[PDB]
Amino acid sequence: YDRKLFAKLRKLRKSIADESNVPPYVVFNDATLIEMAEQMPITASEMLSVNGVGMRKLERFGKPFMALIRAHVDGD
Amino acid sequence: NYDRKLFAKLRKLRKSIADESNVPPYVVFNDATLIEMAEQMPITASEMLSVNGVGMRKLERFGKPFMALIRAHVDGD
Amino acid sequence: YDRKLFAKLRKLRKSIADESNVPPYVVFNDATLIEMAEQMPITASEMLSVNGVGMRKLERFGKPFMALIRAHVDGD
Repeated sequence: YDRKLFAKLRKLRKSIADESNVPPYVVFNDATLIEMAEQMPITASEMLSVNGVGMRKLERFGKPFMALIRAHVDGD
Repeated sequence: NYDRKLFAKLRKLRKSIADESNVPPYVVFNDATLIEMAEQMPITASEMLSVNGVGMRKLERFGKPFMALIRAHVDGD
Repeated sequence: YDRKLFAKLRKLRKSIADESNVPPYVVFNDATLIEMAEQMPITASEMLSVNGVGMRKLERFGKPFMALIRAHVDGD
């Protein structure tokens, strides 16, 4: 598990939710973020196996989240 | 006694999943089940099935996210 | 998308946001930066084609981002 990545995921979700003017959970719930911080999905397929992530959420939110995880793992 | 911090997390997760699916919160898990989860902190399929109000159907449908939340809590993650 | 450009775009965004005392997303959101990294817009018209880039933001933040992208694509 990566705690630093989890904090980064929470911050991204907050940014998207604030800009979109929706409660953070409407973007993703905490369990989805935890799995992301565990599985560290970097591809579309990897993202779609994370619970809470359907094709709808993948199109709207997928790129920023994948990019964040990729950058964290690559050490940027 | 149950972990009140975990119960409140489970409550928020349930609200999120229930709102998503457009069902009453109890249709996911009722309050008594959540409290039992906050008491027993189930982390595997077997442990979840030991909890009142959790059968194989609910485990299939809702199990993963709740287990992920409990596992992260018990590890302080 | 170009990952090294995306990194550079994030750094410029952070610098503008820090100076302005705003969260980075308020300058441009993550998805907008990713599209810039994808399409590498150099002209004003190309920049305006990017989601989340209106004329107001262009006047305010446009020139530094255009200069950055151009210097990246050319090897400056």
